[PDB]
Amino acid sequence: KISQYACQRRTTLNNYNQLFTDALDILAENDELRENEGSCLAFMRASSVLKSLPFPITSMKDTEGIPCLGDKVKSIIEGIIEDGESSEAKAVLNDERYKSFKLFTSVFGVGLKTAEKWFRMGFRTLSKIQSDKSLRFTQMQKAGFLYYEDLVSCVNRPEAEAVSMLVKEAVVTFLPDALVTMTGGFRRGKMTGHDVDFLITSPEATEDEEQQLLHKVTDFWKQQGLLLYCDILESTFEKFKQPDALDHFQKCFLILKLDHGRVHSEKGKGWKAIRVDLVMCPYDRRAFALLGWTGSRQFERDLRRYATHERKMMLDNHALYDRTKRVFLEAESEEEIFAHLGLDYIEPWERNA
Ligand SMILES: Nc1ccn([C@H]2C[C@H](O)[C@@H](COP(=O)(O)OP(=O)(O)OP(=O)(O)O)O2)c(=O)n1
Ligand SMILES: [Zn+2]
Ligand SMILES: [Zn+2]
Ligand SMILES: [Zn+2]
Ligand SMILES: [Zn+2]
Repeated sequence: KISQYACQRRTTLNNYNQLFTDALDILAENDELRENEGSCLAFMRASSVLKSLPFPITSMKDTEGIPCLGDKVKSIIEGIIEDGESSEAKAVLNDERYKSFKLFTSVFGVGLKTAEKWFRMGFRTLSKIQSDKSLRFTQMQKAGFLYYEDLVSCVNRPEAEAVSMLVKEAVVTFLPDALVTMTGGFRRGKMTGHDVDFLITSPEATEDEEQQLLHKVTDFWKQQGLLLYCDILESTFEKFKQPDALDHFQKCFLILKLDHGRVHSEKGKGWKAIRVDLVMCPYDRRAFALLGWTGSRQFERDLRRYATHERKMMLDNHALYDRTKRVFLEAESEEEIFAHLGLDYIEPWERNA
């Protein structure tokens, strides 16, 4: 019996149902853009469960016993079985609002509000937005437009590893005992990503040393002429608060200049702009941060839902709290968090939910 929770399923990059999941992912994305959170969630859960299957769906009988497959989702599956296409997903791909929202939000610094504003002003292309003399852009959007082609090109593993070298080199200059771990999609085994994420922690650094590292590292890169964009969010983390966007570790959203000579791959300007996110956490919370920043987004949503609805526990990126025992549960590894929750350990490459 397949569980309704992604944290109780093994989801590897071996997807046998991409014909169904690509359609469900488009319908979920459109519902996100149309601010229909409920319908978005239903399509995301259905797409997630199909991604976990060890076989391709070839008839409606194959869907019997599979959870998170409502009547609307089953109608979409039935239509794809019929002629290999989703008429619903095809209509979304051709919708002018969907196309504009995908195109505008593909710019670093442009969210739902700005995309909607530009669409209602009558804009349909990035060329017409960029050349407009009345529009005002944020510093994030300026960088988003200036390095657009590099940021819309996917980051591959040789590039991610070249970025890892730069991060490690900079960090150990100021904190030589620091541990730097690549998180996100690349930690789950992905060949490509939109950015490169890292978790930084130090077993001996003080509260102030921990605070100053991201400032020292980014100033070093600014001096080297490698810092193309930088936004540092100070920590809002509270050591003794109970475990959605307001509480967080110190982090920074960057754009780094990656020289081609640093990339060791089999293969213009001689450099590429790369989106990099750095997260600094206290040493004792490193397992919770690692689990949260490894993802996938759906795996994280189901982990938190399972903890709350099944084990009356409260989980987030900073801690695990037991509401029955009225105590915070400690962990030195992800394995210990899974054991506290009563879950079999799911490897990072099996969290592609
Ligand atoms: N406020 C935030 C930001 C990020 N994350 C985590 C969970 C995600 O898996 C990942 C989200 O940022 P990304 O979209 O870069 O993660 P990926 O590396 O998985 O995305 P992609 O492969 O699409 O580049 O890190 C989080 O928990 N909370
Ligand atoms: Zn990423
Ligand atoms: Zn990121
Ligand atoms: Zn928290
Ligand atoms: Zn080489």
